[PDB]
Amino acid sequence: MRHYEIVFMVHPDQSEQVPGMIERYTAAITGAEGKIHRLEDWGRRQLAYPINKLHKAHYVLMNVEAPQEVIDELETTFRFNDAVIRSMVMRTKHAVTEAS
Amino acid sequence: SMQDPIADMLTRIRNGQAANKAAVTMPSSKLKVAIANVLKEEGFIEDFKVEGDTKPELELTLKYFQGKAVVESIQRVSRPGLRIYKRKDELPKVMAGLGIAVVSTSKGVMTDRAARQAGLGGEIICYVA
Amino acid sequence: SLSTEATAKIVSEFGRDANDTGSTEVQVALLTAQINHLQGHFAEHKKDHHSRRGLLRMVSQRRKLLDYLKRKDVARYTQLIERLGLRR
Amino acid sequence: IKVRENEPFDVALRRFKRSCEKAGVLAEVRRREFYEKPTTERKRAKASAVK
Amino acid sequence: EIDYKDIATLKNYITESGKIVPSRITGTRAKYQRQLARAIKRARYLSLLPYTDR
RNA sequence: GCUUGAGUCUCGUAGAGGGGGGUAGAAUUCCAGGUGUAGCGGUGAAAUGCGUAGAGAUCUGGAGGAAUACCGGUGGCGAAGGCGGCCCCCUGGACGAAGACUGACGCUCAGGUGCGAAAGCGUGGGGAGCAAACAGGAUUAGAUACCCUGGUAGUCCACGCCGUAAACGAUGUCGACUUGGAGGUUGUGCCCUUGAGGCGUGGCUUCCGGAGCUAACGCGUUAAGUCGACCGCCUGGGGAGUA
RNA sequence: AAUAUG
Repeated sequence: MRHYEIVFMVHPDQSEQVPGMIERYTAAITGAEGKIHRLEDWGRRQLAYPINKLHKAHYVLMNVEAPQEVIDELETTFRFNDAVIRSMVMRTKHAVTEAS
Repeated sequence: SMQDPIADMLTRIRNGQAANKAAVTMPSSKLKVAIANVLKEEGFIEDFKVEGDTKPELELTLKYFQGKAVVESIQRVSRPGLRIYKRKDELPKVMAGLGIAVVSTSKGVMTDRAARQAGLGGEIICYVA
Repeated sequence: SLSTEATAKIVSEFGRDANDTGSTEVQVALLTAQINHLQGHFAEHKKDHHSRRGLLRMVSQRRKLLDYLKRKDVARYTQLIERLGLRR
Repeated sequence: IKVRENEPFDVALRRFKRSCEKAGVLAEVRRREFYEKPTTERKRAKASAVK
Repeated sequence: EIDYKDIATLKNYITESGKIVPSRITGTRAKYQRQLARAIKRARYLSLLPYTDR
């Protein structure tokens, strides 16, 4: 299977809904097949430049093995979700801890 | 591809003489050795020697003169892509007879000097000067 | 490239004893299964001419190999072309 | 970007920006047309830099 | 190695405007510079480090 | 029959390889609105133009299409054309490493077939800049040019067509051999590893050069050296790559 | 700046 290095950035303001979002995301991936080797929810973090004058938004990284389906349904959930801004998914990584 | 290894071997000779290396290595074969025997017979090379089974390597020791190459020139007369025959009543020669050609006759690979006395024509191979 | 599971399957399948990769029968099947798999890739797109070169590279080579097995033996050739299913 | 000098900065003598690249980077896109242009530029500069 | 999440390090290879320091300067070798520049654009994309301020 | 050629498997490397789709910053202009007031713009020198009907200027937002600064290199990759934001999906090839198997399956190829920048054409979209045409103002003996202000087709996209370029290293392709240096670029084994190190070995590639060759200029282990295999093409210039 | 012909 393919290891994916996913990262997304979610609204500062919605941080009380954040743990609810982290549970529903990682459930939908790991229910199918997926297996967490890094999951991190960074907390607030002031931006290097302010994206459309937004500020301090939360960073959320993952490293998961996944089938091609659930990363698609995650990416389309990122295109869906209007409380989430920028998103990336990247190559294998092969399991990591901290360095944030 | 290595279309003719025989003209290659003679070219490795003429390159070897120009670069002034005594030992020249090449893959062995039957007529190559028989040509190397004609070279040693005529006396323009010192000796050949061979090693292999799966991949033979003929190693031919070329002579040198006191202040010169032993070989003046060496050329493939009947080219791979065009085979040329000369009969008993007229056989070619090199440098007014002083040099030799190499000729494959029915009775084998000879020089022109021996082949004219031997009295049969055939395929000329190369001019050793 | 074709799958590792496909390569390790086909060598035991169309081959003889173990390790029979180099022999023509596996080769023809491997190139054909590659060509069939690439048939979907060129089903969509049709602008990728250099990818089509990588297709056409397998096509003539498999075809030339087939001429080799033909000149060696017609019975294995005719039996091979029928089992895979090719050649008008 | 800008000067941001310490407390005794005198009559605005820009220590930082005088060291900076200034109007070189400003000129760099400026110069009229570009699309065909730098094809002959390559290597001829670099070829000069030998001992 | 060449992670974009190396943002503590990648500051050394940017000037005040956020422009990249080239391969002549940095003590790198040609491979690691390509991975570095690639990582910097990824870091730039997420606003972990900046494309440029202004 | 055999294995060094060739082909192929296993494990990797590098990379603007290709298409397809989504998505970003950054920059210009327009559009709408706020503050602010006689110049602005443009030139070697000026005028046409724009501006008190509030411009240019400045500020805030929006709209729209393009192109990817920086890093980027006398770097990379691709048959050639050519390809520089980000990410994914599909997907091409070269090279290394050890090890394995097939066993001449090769090399070249007229006819034939495919690909093939820019311009241009067909149909329907899109059009921020720029820019043939074309207009006007300058220059000039003349200026339908250079110069300057505007500005349409086109430049953009989909799907078709055109098959041409100094499509050039002005080097046909393939293979063997023949002194080198100083580099670049990229894999990998050996070693006291103390090092952004040391001793090696392969592929590609740049500059300088030996014999040699060449009419000279220069080319020169990537040959325009020394040889073989095959294919193309040439026979005064102009008339003509025209009838 | 700008400068034509023998």
